[PDB]
Amino acid sequence: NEVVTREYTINIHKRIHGVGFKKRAPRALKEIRKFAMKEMGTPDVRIDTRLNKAVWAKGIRNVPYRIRVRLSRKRNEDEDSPNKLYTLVTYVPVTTFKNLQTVNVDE
Amino acid sequence: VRYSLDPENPTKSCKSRGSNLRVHFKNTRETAQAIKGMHIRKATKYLKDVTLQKQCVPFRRYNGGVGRCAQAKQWGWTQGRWPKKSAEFLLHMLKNAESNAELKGLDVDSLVIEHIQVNKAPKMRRRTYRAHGRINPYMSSPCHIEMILTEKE
Amino acid sequence: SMLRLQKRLASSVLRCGKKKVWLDPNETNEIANANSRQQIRKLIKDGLIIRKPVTVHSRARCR
Amino acid sequence: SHRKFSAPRHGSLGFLPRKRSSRHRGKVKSFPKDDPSKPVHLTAFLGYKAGMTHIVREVDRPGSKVNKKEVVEAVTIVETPPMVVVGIVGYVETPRGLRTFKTVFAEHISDECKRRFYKNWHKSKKKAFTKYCKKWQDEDGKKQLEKDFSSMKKYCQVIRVIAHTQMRLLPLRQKKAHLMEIQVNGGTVAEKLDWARERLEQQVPVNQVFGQDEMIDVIGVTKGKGYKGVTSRWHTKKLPRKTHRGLRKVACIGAWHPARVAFSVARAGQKGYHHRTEINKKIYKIGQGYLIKDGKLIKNNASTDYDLSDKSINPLGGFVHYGEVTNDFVMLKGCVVGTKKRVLTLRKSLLVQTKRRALEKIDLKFIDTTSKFGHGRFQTMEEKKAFMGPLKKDRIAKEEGA
RNA sequence: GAGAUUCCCACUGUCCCUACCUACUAUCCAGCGAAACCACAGCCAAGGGAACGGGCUUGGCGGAAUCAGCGGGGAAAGAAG
RNA sequence: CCGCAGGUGCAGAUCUUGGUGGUAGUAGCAAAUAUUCAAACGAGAACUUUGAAGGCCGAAGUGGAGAAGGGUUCCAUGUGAA
Ligand SMILES: [Mg+2]
Ligand SMILES: [Mg+2]
Ligand SMILES: [Mg+2]
Ligand SMILES: [Mg+2]
Ligand SMILES: [Mg+2]
Ligand SMILES: [Mg+2]
Ligand SMILES: [Mg+2]
Ligand SMILES: [Mg+2]
Ligand SMILES: [Mg+2]
Ligand SMILES: [Mg+2]
Ligand SMILES: [Mg+2]
Ligand SMILES: [Mg+2]
Ligand SMILES: [Mg+2]
Ligand SMILES: [Mg+2]
Ligand SMILES: [Mg+2]
Ligand SMILES: [Mg+2]
Repeated sequence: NEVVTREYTINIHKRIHGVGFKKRAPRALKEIRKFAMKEMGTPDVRIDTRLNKAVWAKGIRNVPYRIRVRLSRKRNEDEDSPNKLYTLVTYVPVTTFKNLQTVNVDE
Repeated sequence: VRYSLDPENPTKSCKSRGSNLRVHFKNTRETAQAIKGMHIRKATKYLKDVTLQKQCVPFRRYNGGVGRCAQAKQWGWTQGRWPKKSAEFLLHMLKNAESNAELKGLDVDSLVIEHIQVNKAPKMRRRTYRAHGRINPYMSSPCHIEMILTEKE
Repeated sequence: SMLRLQKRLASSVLRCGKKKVWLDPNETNEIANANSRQQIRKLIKDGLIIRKPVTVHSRARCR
Repeated sequence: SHRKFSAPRHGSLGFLPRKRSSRHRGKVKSFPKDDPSKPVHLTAFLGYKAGMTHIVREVDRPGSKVNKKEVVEAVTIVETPPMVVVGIVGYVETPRGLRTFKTVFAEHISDECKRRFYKNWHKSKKKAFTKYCKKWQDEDGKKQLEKDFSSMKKYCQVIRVIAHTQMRLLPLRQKKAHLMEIQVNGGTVAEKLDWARERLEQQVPVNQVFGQDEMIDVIGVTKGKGYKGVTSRWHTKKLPRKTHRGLRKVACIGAWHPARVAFSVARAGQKGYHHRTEINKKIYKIGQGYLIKDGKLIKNNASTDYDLSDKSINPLGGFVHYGEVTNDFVMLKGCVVGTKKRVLTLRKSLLVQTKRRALEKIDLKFIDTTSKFGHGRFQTMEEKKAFMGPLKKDRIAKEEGA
């Protein structure tokens, strides 16, 4: 299918390790976008403002180590665009990250 | 207007021109040398790849201080770059030339860039300020560009 | 489109700073049509322009 | 005028092309001198630097302060899975040097060996040696191969075997095997050709090439350090703090005359990743590797005659930045050039070992297997569990296991 | 006493003897884009020579186009000492 | 061509004026902690606007108003040449 939506968890700690203080949250957004592109094969990746707030919750340098996100591939068939598919990345609040798998989520 | 290198048969050929274009003459000359002789579709996709930094133009004559890249090995060279503005200007000129070919009624799937030439335009003066109350030039280096496409397959 | 004038007029009418002026991000065209302080007042009455509350500076810790 | 006080030169001019090595493997460049009196043997081997640890042993050096005493000595582990012989090269002596006369490759060249011949194995059609291997079957190709062997027998002076490592037995990412010409010494050309031809397509373990407590040479490429300045590269004196344009420099790079910068002046550039050959590294141990007869055997790697502890050479939590060692390994004495999982060449000594440092029997009493991924303090999992007792995660696992 | 000098205690990378880390650069890229300087130019040894040559003589030799550094030379530049 | 008369011949003068190179797509665009997400307009958005978030000035301010000085820079609309 191509209108699939899945729930992933991302090791922001792993993807941000080594980045300077004033760059950690922007680089976390860039790595989330790159992760979405790699997983869903869509150059068009939109990041929800709630997800952006979740990443920036603890300031610019103390980004959360792990984050639970939901990647939804959706039809871009609303206008004449080079890409007919886009990935919306939303924020999934969780209480713990233990034993969380990548799961297909229904409609 | 007078082009240099008039076509051998001005019925299988179309022309494009631009004057006082605000792009760097050296980068544009290197890009034109890169796309010279290409089929029009190949040149279009190559210029798009240059904009996307997937193919480089080799800097052969104006290579002072130009860094090395892995994509320069496609050409017999070592130094290459990705002049985005030169690529976009040449893409606009190629679209204009393809429209001229459409107007002349010759199919645009067999056009090859046989002539392309970049000339220096009159420089435009701006001003910069130096250490001890001194003024120095901040010239631009615009270029005229011309190209002649010809049908062959 | 560009609502610098509307933000300035809303600040002047609401007697607050431009920090506290909230323009509706969805009714951009309706706010952009407002070029006078009467129209700014009408938008304030209709709820498209809102004075945001003062950022909380509590004194409970001090007490 | 002369410099006011004498000081020895910084660095050695014997390594002047202080450049990145053109090779990654490390080539022998001098095999041991061949004498026909000795039996037929190989002169070198390929291993992979797994990591370092330390051992406890009793010294048998009379007249020393450490005579009959216990010492702790640093050792390097070099994983050495058996080489596979896939070819034979003959060389002929000419007034211009040794030149390659004929190369004969075996049938059934391994897949990992064939990977060496391709820059992009993924896109390849895997066609290497496919037409060559067909000549091992037809009568024409067999006659041509016999003529090649006879020509090697009657014309070549020294022969070498092509041997490759076995990537599939290593925990590394790389699947491309390492090829190497290893010289065969000790006999007539006919005898060494017969020996090599019998060893074609076969596996040579490291214990057939090297023995216990002998001193060998290690050849390899050192750790790369990138572009470095004079203070880190040539270890020149740092200039005083008051220096204007920089203190990590060489102040004078030459006199007014000879009006050029000499080649002997310390200057910044590449440091590390240099090809080096260190001689006289003693083999403290040749480990036996993992077996499965009825159960998996790991004692033969780190258990000594005084330890009797069922443990392997692998530290607690594994070798850092390498993986787990499961094949034959060589416990050498001291440090060895290169990073972890760097390929090293082990070569027989070119010299005659007569000093009492050499030919000294090595008897290990203890091999350290504490975790190197921190300040490890337990030799084995069982010892750690016995010391710390049950834990919370063990309790919650046993609660579910009833 | 932001005055000149000597010694002592304490203190420390001033040093033995250097190492590592951080920020901004440098570096690579997109865009933009100067100046100083310039007989011609630019590999050496010796010779002779305005008595210390890049050019001349005699020899050594010499392989496109370049990148990052560097401070030996250009008796480098800066100013009719 | 015959005579007559000169402000009559340039490589230099650190010559005068003008133009153009190499240098060179080089030096450089590094003082004062910092930006991110979405949307709108638009051919075109790192820089515009709106909203959300994270920060800074921290009342001796990066706030609010004047004197001198400037002189229309003030305000609205439009343009995208320089
Ligand atoms: Mg340069
Ligand atoms: Mg300036
Ligand atoms: Mg001034
Ligand atoms: Mg002396
Ligand atoms: Mg000073
Ligand atoms: Mg350790
Ligand atoms: Mg000379
Ligand atoms: Mg004078
Ligand atoms: Mg004077
Ligand atoms: Mg005159
Ligand atoms: Mg003149
Ligand atoms: Mg630059
Ligand atoms: Mg800069
Ligand atoms: Mg503050
Ligand atoms: Mg004020
Ligand atoms: Mg104004």
